[PDB]
Amino acid sequence: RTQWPSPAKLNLFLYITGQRADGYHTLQTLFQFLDYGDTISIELRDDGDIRLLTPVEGVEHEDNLIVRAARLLMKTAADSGRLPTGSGANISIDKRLPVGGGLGGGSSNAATVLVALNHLWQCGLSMDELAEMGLTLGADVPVFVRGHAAFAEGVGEILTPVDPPEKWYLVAHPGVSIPTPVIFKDPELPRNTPKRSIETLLKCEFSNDCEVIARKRFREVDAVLSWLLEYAPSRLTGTGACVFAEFDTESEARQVLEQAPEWLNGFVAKGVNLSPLHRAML
Ligand SMILES: C[C@](O)(CO)[C@H](O)COP(=O)(O)OP(=O)(O)OC[C@H]1O[C@@H](n2ccc(N)nc2=O)[C@H](O)[C@@H]1O
Ligand SMILES: Nc1ncnc2c1ncn2[C@@H]1O[C@H](COP(=O)(O)OP(=O)(O)O)[C@@H](O)[C@H]1O
Ligand SMILES: [Mg+2]
Repeated sequence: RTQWPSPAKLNLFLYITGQRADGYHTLQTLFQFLDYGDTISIELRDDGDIRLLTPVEGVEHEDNLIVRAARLLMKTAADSGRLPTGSGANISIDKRLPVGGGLGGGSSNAATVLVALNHLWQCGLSMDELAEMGLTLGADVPVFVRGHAAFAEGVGEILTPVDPPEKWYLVAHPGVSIPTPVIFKDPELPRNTPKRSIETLLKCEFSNDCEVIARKRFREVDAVLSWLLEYAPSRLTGTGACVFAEFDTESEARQVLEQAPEWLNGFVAKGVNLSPLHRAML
């Protein structure tokens, strides 16, 4: 049996620059990982099956991104003779990231399964191939597949590795579930933010174009943001509902957490420019 990290990510900033006709939004964002997330364990099968043994709450087996990732890799490899006969796996996950919470846990789960099973089945697919397969599963899957903090354009797949400061974060989950489509279809969502350079973006104040909508429509996001902004710079990540505050040291971040009311649903973790997954792969 093998164990594989599946880390969370933050959008240190997130700007919506436009929208293409397929419905998706063009953006400029800065991904960083957290040294914190799910653990996925794999045991190879020889009967060619794929079984997710640990269900994820509210997700059907065949709807689970873990299974979809594994089956997508199995089909691609077999279509091109890269799948040893009988390849399969029993997969289990210890999920720490709230489902749909905003940290991209499902996105990260798919990436880890692609990278791990590519290694275990000895499919030999390249990073570009894996990341290309990941993109069909989710716009956030490629960053996790490629394993480094990155400036992202396109829908999230045009990735330029960068090395942001690995600050400490208090990550809080408001008590509400924000479906990603709700934010992205909101008429008031900024979709005209001017496309700028990484040097302009690295100097300008970091913000999240989705925040004004999240905080306005979901009072529990506004409550959590208001509490944290009294202590440190705080922003929405992804489309929410998750919110994080930035700190320079573990002690400060943990002191604010010790004070935080339970409805923050908070934890503290350090940013990591190298994905714990790719770190464990070395
Ligand atoms: C907002 C971010 O979290 C920033 O990292 C990502 O761009 C979202 O990507 P994601 O979590 O993988 O969500 P997906 O499963 O890929 O897409 C869900 C839906 O969100 C909307 N969506 C997502 C990404 C994007 N660049 N433009 C969009 O309009 C689409 O309606 C899509 O049907
Ligand atoms: N392994 C998984 N973990 C979490 N969610 C999953 C998984 N597989 C499928 N999903 C589904 O996809 C969504 C999870 O999105 P996720 O990336 O966790 O959201 P966010 O990016 O807001 O954190 C939910 O609709 C859930 O039903
Ligand atoms: Mg997502």
